[PDB]
Amino acid sequence: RIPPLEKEVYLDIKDGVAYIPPDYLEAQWMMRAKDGTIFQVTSPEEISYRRQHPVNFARFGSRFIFYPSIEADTPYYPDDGSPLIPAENSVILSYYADPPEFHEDTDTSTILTIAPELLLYFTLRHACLFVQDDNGVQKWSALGKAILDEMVEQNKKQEYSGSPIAIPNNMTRL
Amino acid sequence: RIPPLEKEVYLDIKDGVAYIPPDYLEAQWMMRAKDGTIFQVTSPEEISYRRQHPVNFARFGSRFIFYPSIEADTPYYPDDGSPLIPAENSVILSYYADPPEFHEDTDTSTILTIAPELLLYFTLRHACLFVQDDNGVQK
Amino acid sequence: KDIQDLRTALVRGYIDNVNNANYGRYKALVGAYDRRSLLDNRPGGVVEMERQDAIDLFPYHNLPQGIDGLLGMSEELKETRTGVTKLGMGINPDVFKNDN
Amino acid sequence: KDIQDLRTALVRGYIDNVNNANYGRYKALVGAYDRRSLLDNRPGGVVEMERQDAIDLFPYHNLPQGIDGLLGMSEELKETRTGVTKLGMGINPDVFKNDN
Amino acid sequence: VNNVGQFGATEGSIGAYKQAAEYAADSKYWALLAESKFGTIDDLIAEVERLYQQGVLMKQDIEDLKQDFKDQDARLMSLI
Amino acid sequence: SIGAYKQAAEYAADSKYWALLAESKFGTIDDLIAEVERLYQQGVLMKQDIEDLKQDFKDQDARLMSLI
Amino acid sequence: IVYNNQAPDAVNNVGQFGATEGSIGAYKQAAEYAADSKYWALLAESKFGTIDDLIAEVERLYQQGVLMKQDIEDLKQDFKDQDARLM
Repeated sequence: RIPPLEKEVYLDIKDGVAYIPPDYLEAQWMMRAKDGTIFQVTSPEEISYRRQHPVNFARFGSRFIFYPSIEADTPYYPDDGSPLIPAENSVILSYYADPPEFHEDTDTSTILTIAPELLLYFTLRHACLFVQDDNGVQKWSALGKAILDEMVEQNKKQEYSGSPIAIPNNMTRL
Repeated sequence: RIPPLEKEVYLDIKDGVAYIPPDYLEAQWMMRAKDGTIFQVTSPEEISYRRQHPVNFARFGSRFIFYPSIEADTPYYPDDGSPLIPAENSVILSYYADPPEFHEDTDTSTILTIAPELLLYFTLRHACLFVQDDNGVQK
Repeated sequence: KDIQDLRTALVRGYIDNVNNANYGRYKALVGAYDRRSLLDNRPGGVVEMERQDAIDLFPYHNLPQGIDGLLGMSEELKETRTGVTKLGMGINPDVFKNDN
Repeated sequence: KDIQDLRTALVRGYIDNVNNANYGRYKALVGAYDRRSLLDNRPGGVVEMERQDAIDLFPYHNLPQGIDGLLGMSEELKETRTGVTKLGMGINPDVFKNDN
Repeated sequence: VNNVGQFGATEGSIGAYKQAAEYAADSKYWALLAESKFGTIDDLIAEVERLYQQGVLMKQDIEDLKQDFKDQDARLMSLI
Repeated sequence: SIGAYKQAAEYAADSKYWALLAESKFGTIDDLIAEVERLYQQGVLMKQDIEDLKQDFKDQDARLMSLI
Repeated sequence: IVYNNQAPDAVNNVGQFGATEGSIGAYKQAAEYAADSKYWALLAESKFGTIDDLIAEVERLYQQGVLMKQDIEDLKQDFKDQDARLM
């Protein structure tokens, strides 16, 4: 999980719901194009209550729910064809996406530009599986894992990097 | 992470969206040239509150957000010069940047001026990987 | 003026403490919760699957001994650099003219 | 106005604490319970099969020391920025005319 | 060219180039500036142009005025 | 408002969709340049010509004045 | 100390924001189109800068001055001729 495979996207809320993208793996922040107003997540066992008696959304199979029963509209798109006049009422989501399998020679991905040796060792792994030179397996695997952890740490030392955090004293009026 | 690869740089905010440079890896301090003043970092979940009801900022994908609608500025892209005399309201960034991959024999990098044996050993590593001499690898 | 500033800093520092503490956040290890269950708060059930140390009250600070005592001193210092006292008897013309 | 806001925040913060705590949720490890038995609450039986540490009272927060003391201060501050006191004697025309 | 000092250099970044969205915004900036200019000054030019076009219309009108007036007062001096 | 982060290839098309307005409006600009140029030329010519005209005209007028 | 005004040249070979081998064309084409738009806006101030200041000013300025001259000349000529012939 890292940025380069992240994605911005608008949704198409019809009524407090929306269907999940095929390409979705894992979610990070969602909110509105305007004002921010970050959503947070909860379970049905709570949201259903909040219906009986901020924002809350949850996961029902292939569907997203939202309590306050929202409406967003995906952009107006095309016509002359210069921009995507985004819609007011739009909420935007950030989610990690399943990258495409190459299925082509000249094809490429951010990875190779970045960290190919990774792919190299990790596939050599299953190769040395095809034919039983295990010790090589162990070596390849260890190295792949080491590389990978280097990466995630590159990211961790990023995601909070700027200055001392400081826990907010968020207190509502009164 | 160390100094020699660090960078000074000015930013163009536009009340938020201020975008992250390609070359970016990790950010140390960040401030204004005006009067000296340090930002600090936080999450969306807080800056958003600051909206509804010091300067903070956060990381929205490839974007930097700042709670107050700041307006530091850069000249627009086609540019023409660069002196700029830093627009009063300029903020400057200190961040570690991805160095360039070598692409030439007479290329160079500080590392070799200072600490080449490092590169030597570490690449010998993957070499002794190419061809199976693992004890050498460990060493 | 001094006393109003000081007591305002103290009560502001006391109120915030009480409020943050009232929040009662529960800290928890990552792979255990059974989020579904925890979020339900109907009298009884949480399945702290695994561990058993997976959920513990967050470590809020105590209040300070000093808030208490200084809030103390200020009260009396008002009540000696001025003649006011929330419990004491007031003057009359007579005693203004003869304290005996 | 201030005092009514403040005491409303405190009692609201006290009531919620007491209610959440009254729920008395029991936390429990995943593979043990004998769910069938636990749900029965007729005087005696639970088969905490296995373990013995499988069920433990959920860690509710304590109340805060400050709720207590500040609920305290406000009471008196009403009773000094106004002449009202829940136990004290009232005035009469006579004492209005002669406190002696 | 120092042994260990980390403060004697800064290996330049990959590139000091912005993320595409800023390039799009800059295109839109130049575009909108130019567009405003066009509309407003085109209205001005056209009307003002048809205007001083009728301007030199009346100009050569008084031009033929002084033509027949010369003509006129040249005949006047011939009389004298 | 706050928009999403489209993939780069889209920002490219957005950037491209600025150049055409510019192109067309430049053509009208050029046509009108040629116009005000023809106008200015005509203007200068007429001006100088009729100016010399009035010059020699008042010359003959003062001649008639001396004759009287 | 610096600005990020330069043009997109390379791709991140480390760093999980920005350019990849499958996106560099987008950056470069965006830069080209932005510079082309500027070319237009600047040439426009020019045509427009030029057009306006230049021709508009030479036209109006001298037409007005020359037509005032016309009034003056005509008046003078007529008056002089008449009065003198009367003499």
